[PDB]
Amino acid sequence: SKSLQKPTILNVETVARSRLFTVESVDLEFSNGVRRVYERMRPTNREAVMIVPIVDDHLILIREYAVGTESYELGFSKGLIDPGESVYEAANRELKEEVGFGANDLTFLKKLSMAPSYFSSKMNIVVAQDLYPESLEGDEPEPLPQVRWPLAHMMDLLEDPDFNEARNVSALFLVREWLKGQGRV
Amino acid sequence: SKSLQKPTILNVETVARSRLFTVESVDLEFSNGVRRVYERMRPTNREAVMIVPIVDDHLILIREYAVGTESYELGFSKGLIDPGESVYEAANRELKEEVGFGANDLTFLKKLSMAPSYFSSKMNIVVAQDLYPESLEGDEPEPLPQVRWPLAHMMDLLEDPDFNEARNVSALFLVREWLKGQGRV
Repeated sequence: SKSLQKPTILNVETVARSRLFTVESVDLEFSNGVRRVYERMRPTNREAVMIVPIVDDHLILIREYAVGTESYELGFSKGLIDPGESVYEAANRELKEEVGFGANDLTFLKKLSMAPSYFSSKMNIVVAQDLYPESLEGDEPEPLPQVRWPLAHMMDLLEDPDFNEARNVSALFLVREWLKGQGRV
Repeated sequence: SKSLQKPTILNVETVARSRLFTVESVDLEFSNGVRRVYERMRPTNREAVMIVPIVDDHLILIREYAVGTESYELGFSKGLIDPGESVYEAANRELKEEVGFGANDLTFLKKLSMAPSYFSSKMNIVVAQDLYPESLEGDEPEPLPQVRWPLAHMMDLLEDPDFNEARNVSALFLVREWLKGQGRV
């Protein structure tokens, strides 16, 4: 039983590079002397933002095609934070490009890591309230159908496999704890 | 006024392959005739399993090195389901290899996807109870320190950045809901 000593990095090499993906090979030497080679996604400081808009006791969810699984996913609007932007700025911009609304009340609820064994990306969860119409051109290939989901039946979302993705589910439970906080359940 | 119509896959092509990563380029034609090229991880039907062992009103968490972030994450044991194994079989085996316990009571709580845009893999969350000592040989380079976390304070885990990752957080909330169900909160 001793302190958690990080393995030491002996070498890093780019093993594969696609247009959007760049995978590195990492040579490690753990504290017990074992040596091993890991493969990961080249670390980035680029963070993500996820917006959870609430309007008349309803959740504004969107339908978006996902090529990974080749199907339509039902969930919260997600986007990248631009260099220089704050979580609030980015959340308001992305809401505007995908949903067509801006929010006067944006609260930053949590920052989640995403599969740290291979990634180093961060996900910021923002709740959007007091909405107003305003559009920005996003780069979407097709329109994103919106779905209004009652807050009183939020939990029913867990019965829809199109929604059951770790980010959405984490956000749904985090938003509900927050709503519990001020009894808007 | 029209139903969703999935894009047609024009062409799939391996664009990059490392020793654990195979990226594909996908040519897509959306319903509106818009054509686009997306990149993704080669789809697999290989599923994952995540075990949440509970012993004396305590959660058995583990500390594991993540090369993506170069740090030790605090969380639940995760592993692959080998071809042929059921969720129960895989959960019991992986618990034995990583923590040294098998379990008489395994419950399959929920299945989730992780960023379906690029990945297809799904994760099965399994709660393990009624443990018995039994150790199997895994592929870990260093032993995984165990942490007993009181169920009376599970929600305190959200205060630890080492644990705040979408899979862990989802698991935490779903297990607490399951616990709520029978009042062992």
